[PDB]
Amino acid sequence: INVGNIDETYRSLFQDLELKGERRVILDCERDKVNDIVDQVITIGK
Amino acid sequence: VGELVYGKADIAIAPLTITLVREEVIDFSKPFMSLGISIMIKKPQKSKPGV
Amino acid sequence: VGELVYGKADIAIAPLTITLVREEVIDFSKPFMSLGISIMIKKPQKSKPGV
Amino acid sequence: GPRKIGYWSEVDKMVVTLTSGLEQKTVVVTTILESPYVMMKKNHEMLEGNERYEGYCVDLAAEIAKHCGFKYKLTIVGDGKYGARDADTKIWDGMVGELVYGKADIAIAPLTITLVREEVIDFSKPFMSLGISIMIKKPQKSKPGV
Amino acid sequence: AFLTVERMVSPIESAEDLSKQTEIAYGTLDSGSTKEFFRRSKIAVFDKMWTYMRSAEPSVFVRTTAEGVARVRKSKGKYAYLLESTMNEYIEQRKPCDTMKVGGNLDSKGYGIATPKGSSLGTPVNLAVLKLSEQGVLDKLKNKWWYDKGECG
Amino acid sequence: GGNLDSKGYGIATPKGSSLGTPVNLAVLKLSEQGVLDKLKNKWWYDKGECG
Amino acid sequence: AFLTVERMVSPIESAEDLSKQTEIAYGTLDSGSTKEFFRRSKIAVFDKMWT
Amino acid sequence: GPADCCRMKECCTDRVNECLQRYSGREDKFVSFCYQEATVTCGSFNEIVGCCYGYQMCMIRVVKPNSLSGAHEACKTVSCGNPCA
Amino acid sequence: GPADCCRMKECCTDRVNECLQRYSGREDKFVSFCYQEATVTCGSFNEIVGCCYGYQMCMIRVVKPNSLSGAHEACKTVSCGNPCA
Ligand SMILES: CC(C)S(=O)(=O)NC[C@H](C)c1ccc(-c2ccc([C@@H](C)CNS(=O)(=O)C(C)C)cc2)cc1
Ligand SMILES: N[C@@H](Cn1cc(F)c(=O)[nH]c1=O)C(=O)O
Ligand SMILES: N[C@@H](Cn1cc(F)c(=O)[nH]c1=O)C(=O)O
Ligand SMILES: N[C@@H](Cn1cc(F)c(=O)[nH]c1=O)C(=O)O
Repeated sequence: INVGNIDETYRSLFQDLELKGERRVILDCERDKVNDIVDQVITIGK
Repeated sequence: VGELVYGKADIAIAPLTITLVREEVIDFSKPFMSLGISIMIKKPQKSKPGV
Repeated sequence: VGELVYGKADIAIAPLTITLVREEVIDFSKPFMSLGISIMIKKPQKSKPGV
Repeated sequence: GPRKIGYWSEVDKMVVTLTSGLEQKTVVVTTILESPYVMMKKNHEMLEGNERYEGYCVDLAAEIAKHCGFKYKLTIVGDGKYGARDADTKIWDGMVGELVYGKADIAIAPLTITLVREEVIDFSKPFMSLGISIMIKKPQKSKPGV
Repeated sequence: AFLTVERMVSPIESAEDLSKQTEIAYGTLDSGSTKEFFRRSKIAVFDKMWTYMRSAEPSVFVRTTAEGVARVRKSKGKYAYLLESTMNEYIEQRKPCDTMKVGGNLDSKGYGIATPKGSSLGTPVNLAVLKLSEQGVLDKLKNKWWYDKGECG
Repeated sequence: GGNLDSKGYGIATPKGSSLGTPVNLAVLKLSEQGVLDKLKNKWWYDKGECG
Repeated sequence: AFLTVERMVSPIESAEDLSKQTEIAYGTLDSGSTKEFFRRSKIAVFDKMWT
Repeated sequence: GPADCCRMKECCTDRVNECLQRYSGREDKFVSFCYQEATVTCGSFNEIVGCCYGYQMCMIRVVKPNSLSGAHEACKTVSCGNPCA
Repeated sequence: GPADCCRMKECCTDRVNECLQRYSGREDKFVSFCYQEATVTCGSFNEIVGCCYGYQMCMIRVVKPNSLSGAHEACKTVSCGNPCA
């Protein structure tokens, strides 16, 4: 999933991940993008 | 049998007695049930009288 | 059935019971006699009388 | 690419010239000789292998193996006991022992479920019900009386 | 009518009653879950029974089931044998038909297929037994090897 | 008559639960301790009003 | 014949007997291991009963 | 209408595997459960047996935590056994 | 050993066709016969039903003299019905 071209969408992707039960994720991104994604993860509690 | 010969229906599933007269105009599967001409009367009064 | 399948005989006239297993390998005419598996036991004797 | 599989002579006609692992394990089933669970056949002397034995546990073994999909070898227990642990040596004896010390892969037999065993081995849900009962000689028919 | 009907009444010796009498001797297998039951049991009645069998002489215990039953037959009904239900029902259903199952059962338990802990076979064998249970295979097997060909009436 | 099938009740846990093994052992000890039988008696026959 | 009937008192022993008669109606719980047993059971008598 | 044992088999294995990917790392404990999910989704000839019995047994007897992929890939070609009894 | 319904199906269709190419122009009349050969060779779960029933019926309802190849090619993908009943 390309996260460089994009908030709600993140919630969507993590929702389908939760249903498919894929916990394991690899973040390959800029430091800034990593921080962003993590923030969005904490906000929706993933 | 008419509906079969003149093609009103593709098949006939029913108590159709197999008869030679029909076997010539139609095809009959092996018989799926046995029967015969029998007599029906009213049930006679129950039990019996006697010495 | 063997003599029929391998062509030793042109037709079979006998008490040959119609079975699906045969009906797939040969042709059977409409049944000329009815039957079924039945039980035979020795008839109980009315004998052993006396005082 | 192309390769020679043989030759043809003026006489000999067609002559063909020139031209292990990955298997399933045998499961060892330990059982005891008890009727009507595992019994020797009448002619077992002339027979070899699992065709020697017949009984409830034998048939149950066949079924279980057929369901689980493994080749089984029926083997009677060495000492001839079910299972116990010596209070001194703390060593298991019998079928349970052969399970614990790995002399056998599975045990199909009238093996009573006990907590003491349930701690050292796994027990399937019970395939038969029972309980300790009393046996006496069949009493005389006697008489109706006055 | 009453002569046409017949039948019979089932004799019951119970268990506690067996504990109270010194007339009929009784015992169990030399080594088994049954013996271990009597031994390890904290229940009054069974404790009494165990004390009796433990100090009874000559030893009322037997090496095998066959030996025990054979001892029951030659004892003129003066010796009782405590054995597992199944074995008892089986011996009861086979000639000479001189033995019998009396009273109820002392405890309620079951047999089972044993595997070493963590074995791959454990769960599949378990499910197999469950399926055989629901399919009546277990029952049919029991019948085949017990009652079906049974030799006493 | 008798019973149609032979089965039992049991303590149920969700798959992979930690409680599975200890609860199992617990039931076994209660069985061997005679607790189960006495409990059934307490709630079945002991107060039994039909005799 | 009356005191003979006194011992004729027990017509229904097993399940099969109950399966063969439509006189005495019978059933089970709406949802339970019992009904699901009857349904999922391919055993002859129980099959008849479930049907 | 038409039910094919083969198509039922493919659907069976597939649905089992697709199920086991929800439980990853716990798979070995969930094989039977997921099998019942496949049996109930793809339908079966015998409610007791399931869609493919042999596959269920092979998997339950092989699958380890995070071993799923290879386990399924080795068990899906196995013989289903007898679908009736 | 274990017998698979799927493998049995493939074997069924294959053996049927391999039999029917022995008889030419009469194929439509011998289809059932060849089916019993496949059933008896590849084995069946129910002797009555055969290895694949739906295939047999599809063929009997399709095969015409010298129509064999296309008939078989259209009938082998059909659903087997059910091996039990
Ligand atoms: C579900 C079936 C596979 S099944 O019920 O387990 N087995 C079928 C077989 C006929 C059978 C049926 C029932 C029983 C059985 C035996 C005893 C008990 C209670 C009294 C004690 N349970 S226990 O497990 O034996 C004990 C040692 C804790 C409960 C059930 C044993 C065997
Ligand atoms: N089934 C027969 C017709 N048919 C029907 C009846 F109900 C009957 O009693 N007699 C009769 O001849 C036929 O095939 O013509
Ligand atoms: N007629 C049967 C053979 N056949 C003959 C008998 F007299 C008999 O009792 N049973 C039987 O199967 C057949 O066609 O195979
Ligand atoms: N099966 C039991 C052993 N076992 C066998 C018998 F036949 C018996 O009467 N008593 C007994 O304890 C066990 O598994 O410990």
